[PDB]
Amino acid sequence: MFEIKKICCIGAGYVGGPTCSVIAHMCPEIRVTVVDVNESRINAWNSPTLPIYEPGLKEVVESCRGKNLFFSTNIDDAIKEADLVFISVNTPTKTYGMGKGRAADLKYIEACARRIVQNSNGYKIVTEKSTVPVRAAESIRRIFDANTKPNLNLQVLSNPEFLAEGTAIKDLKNPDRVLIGGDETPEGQRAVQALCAVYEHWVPREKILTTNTWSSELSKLAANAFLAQRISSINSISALCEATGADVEEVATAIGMDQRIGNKFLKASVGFGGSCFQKDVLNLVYLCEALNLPEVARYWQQVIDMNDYQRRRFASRIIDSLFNTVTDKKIAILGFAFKKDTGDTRESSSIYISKYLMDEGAHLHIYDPKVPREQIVVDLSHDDQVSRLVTISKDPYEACDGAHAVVICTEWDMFKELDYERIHKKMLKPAFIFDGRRVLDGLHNELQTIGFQIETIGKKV
Amino acid sequence: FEIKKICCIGAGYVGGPTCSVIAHMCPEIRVTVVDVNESRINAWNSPTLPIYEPGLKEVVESCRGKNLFFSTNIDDAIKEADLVFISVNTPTKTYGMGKGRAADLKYIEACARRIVQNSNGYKIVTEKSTVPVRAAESIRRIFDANTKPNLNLQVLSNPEFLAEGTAIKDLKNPDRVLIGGDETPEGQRAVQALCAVYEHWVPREKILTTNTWSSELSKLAANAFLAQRISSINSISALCEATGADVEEVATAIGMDQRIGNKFLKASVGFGGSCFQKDVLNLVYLCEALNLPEVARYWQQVIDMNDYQRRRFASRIIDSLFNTVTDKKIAILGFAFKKDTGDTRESSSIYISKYLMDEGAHLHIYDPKVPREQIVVDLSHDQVSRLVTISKDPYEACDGAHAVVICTEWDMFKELDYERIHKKMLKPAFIFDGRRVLDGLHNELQTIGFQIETIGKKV
Amino acid sequence: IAILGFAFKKDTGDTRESSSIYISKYLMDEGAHLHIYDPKVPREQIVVDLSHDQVSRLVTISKDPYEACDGAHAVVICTEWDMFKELDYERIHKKMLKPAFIFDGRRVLDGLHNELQTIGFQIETIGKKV
Ligand SMILES: [Cl-]
Ligand SMILES: [Cl-]
Ligand SMILES: [Cl-]
Repeated sequence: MFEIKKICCIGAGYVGGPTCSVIAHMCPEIRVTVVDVNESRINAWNSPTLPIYEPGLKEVVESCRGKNLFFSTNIDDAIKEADLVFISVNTPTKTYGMGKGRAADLKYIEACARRIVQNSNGYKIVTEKSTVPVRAAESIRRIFDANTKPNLNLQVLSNPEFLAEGTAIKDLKNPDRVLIGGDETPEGQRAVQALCAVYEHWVPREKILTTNTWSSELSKLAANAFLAQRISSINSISALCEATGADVEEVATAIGMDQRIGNKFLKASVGFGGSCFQKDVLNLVYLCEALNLPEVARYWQQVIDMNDYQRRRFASRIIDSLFNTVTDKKIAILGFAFKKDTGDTRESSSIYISKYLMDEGAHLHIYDPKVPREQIVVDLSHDDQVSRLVTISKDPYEACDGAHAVVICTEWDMFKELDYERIHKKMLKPAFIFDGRRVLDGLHNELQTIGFQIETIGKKV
Repeated sequence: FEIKKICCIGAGYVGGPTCSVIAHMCPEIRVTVVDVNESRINAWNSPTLPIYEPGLKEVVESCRGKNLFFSTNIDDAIKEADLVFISVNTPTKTYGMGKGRAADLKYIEACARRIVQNSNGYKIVTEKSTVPVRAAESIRRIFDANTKPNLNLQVLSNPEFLAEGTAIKDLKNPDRVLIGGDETPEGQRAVQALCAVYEHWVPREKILTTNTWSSELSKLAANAFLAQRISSINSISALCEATGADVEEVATAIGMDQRIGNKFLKASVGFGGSCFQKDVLNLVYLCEALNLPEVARYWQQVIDMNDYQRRRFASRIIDSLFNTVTDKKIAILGFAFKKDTGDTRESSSIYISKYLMDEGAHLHIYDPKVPREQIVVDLSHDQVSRLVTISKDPYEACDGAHAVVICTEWDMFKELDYERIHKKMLKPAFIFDGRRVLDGLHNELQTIGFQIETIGKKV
Repeated sequence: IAILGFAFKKDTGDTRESSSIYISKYLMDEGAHLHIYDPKVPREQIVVDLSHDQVSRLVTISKDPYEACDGAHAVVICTEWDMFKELDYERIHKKMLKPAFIFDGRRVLDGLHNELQTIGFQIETIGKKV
């Protein structure tokens, strides 16, 4: 029945922006308007240089920007005209109050819901695109009901993202699945098929999944938690490997060849990072506590504790190997991003490893090929201590000059290609390499005969 | 170096089927399966085999007499062998340090001492059974301590991965073959020797070589990762019942993520079997012994969540029946730990029943495949006599019952005449679906008059 | 398993709160076949100190030390008897199962370690790294 002709997206983040640009690119007949209260982002989207970098995004936008793709600060008007309204604002973790540091703050979502109902009349479909806590759509439905008007029929849907930061465009153009949640009612089912129809322009019907609203909200959280659990599980095994003589990469491979388990996300590390994994797992844990499910809450909490353990354990090995004193010792930190090929440092294991070593009074020389200098200084403050202990190196070799140890915290490919023959000559002895990402796997016998003592995650010393 | 004669110690469901298959794909190799129990051997030489596996009878009959032999003459079979499979089961300790969690290596130790006594020259000794880590070190130590001139015993790890029920198919086309050996010149030779045997019918891409400790550890972790998947989706199921979400919907959405996959994501009253809990508990103990308490309590969560899932399910029944079940008739449908088997080992039905028995319920149990006497055994320590009745058919069990409890996903339960059952059930009549087998039938059952509750669905 | 010495200290028949009792009892909880020898302690006293059935299956009482080490996996010394130091350990080793262990709980074989090792024993004792 109802066809969606005009689409409004509230929020030009790395979620709402690319998703709608892709929609506009594969649905030339639909007018998609991306809006945001931040005047900074909108003008950037209208620039030859976009505010976020994704491969193939630059092409997608420019193909449509002006025809059926628009970026504006005019939020009110884009809502009035829209058949479908995407809510795509971030839900930051609460920094105070009931649920501090775990629970999601719904303030931006609540504001958007109140902003929508005020600026809209008639029939409109309201779909939450951002990662939200469960029963959030109940909150949106309740605001609409409390603020009803004659001839106002607002439908609330859930359609969460599943795009990996780095392969956004590919993930959107060829998704594993599209998830849509809606009320188990006639009105809701029509609204679902309206959105369902939009994605059918370029997504096969086999790969479009429809659930109720709560199943959809919960699926996004659980999916990220399952992923995080996989990493923490192989990481726990890594510690058991160091104690037995077993090897975690060998074990991971053997496990991953079981089709029922698969071989993705089984690479042990110093610990997972990113703006989603810990945040969503912690949000899940809080949710369970609030719903009197303490057994479930502490089940998933183990994913976080294990990741904290992995990091602390790694730092302690360094300190122990350096005779439990690191005071005034030069230490090279190679790699600061939470994963390779990005400048994002959010929840990076590099931050914590560094901070542990700073609490020992180490002289850290940090190098990262992509991460901006000012970001590192910010991520290590609350100040004075950063001034005393942290030096930021322009090149890897400048950082390993007179160092006691080389610590690799990000799996950058370039670190593998270093002249370790050169590095060793100007390191203090005994010289240590701690590989927290298994990037120097296969080079061990080389490095040892050069004179390095080399230790890594999931391999007995 | 080529392997010509193979001796396997232990004719269990591990060594038996594995060696019969090897003989079928390696006509040049003389495979001799031995066991100290004369009972087992004659069964293997009989038209009726001691264990049932699809296509096993065929594979065996192809080789039995030509290059496949079952004998009680262990000493001679060891003497002749280039490769010796140790394939005896390693039972959980029932007392002492590590009771109820740690593996007992007594049968493995006996085999190791028996080998070295009856062997000379070069031999490869391979552990086939699920063993605790560093077990091969124990075997190596017996060999080293009991050495002879010109004795070169090589120790390998080659664990099984066959699901009891489709063994032969799993063997003919395995996901991977795992071989662990010492990282030494002599050790690598023994590995490539065994590697060569499997190359007769297994592509080299699906043969993985690791050191001995990685191999032992991989078998435990693999089962644990699997068990964790079930416990994770089960934990989600409890969160679904509290939110209005539905666990079958969520499982589907998760499973479509290629990085996660959609296998082992079906919520249940709890997993069972002779491998999952045993291996996870063995893993946890290992971590404790090695001063890894963080890892130990991480994996323990898989067991606690499974225990929680069962207890949670039982409590819902009791609450729904007004927290009194004394002298109430309750039908228990399905006793096996999974559908299409008579195996009751660690079956969730056992615990659910036991919880309900501790409430003084009158349980009428039905299972289409599971033998009557097995149920009586699995429910003892007197209590069984007073409370447990075993029904020949489902309707005999639901005649005058307050509730119908489904604990095994048997396909036949989906097709029952619930109209008939309801008329002779006491009211209010309850159905507790612990396996999601009645998914899609809910609106039907409700209009009949049933209150129906299931795993991972708000009431 | 051979248990050498049952008294709480050497040169007495007193077994009251003897460490031999607990060591033996721990090993009994593992289902071991204990062969216990003590030159002075009366037979009936050992049986009493190891009761509350369990004793019958697992406890054998040797008249001489060598009856206890004949086919044993390990020798455990729980009392600092002077005589244990003077044993023919070359003989003991020949009829022990391998690997053969000596656990010295009283440091009585201090100075004999290199001898016992070259004979073929694995020897462990209180307060010395293995
Ligand atoms: Cl400081
Ligand atoms: Cl024999
Ligand atoms: Cl006992």
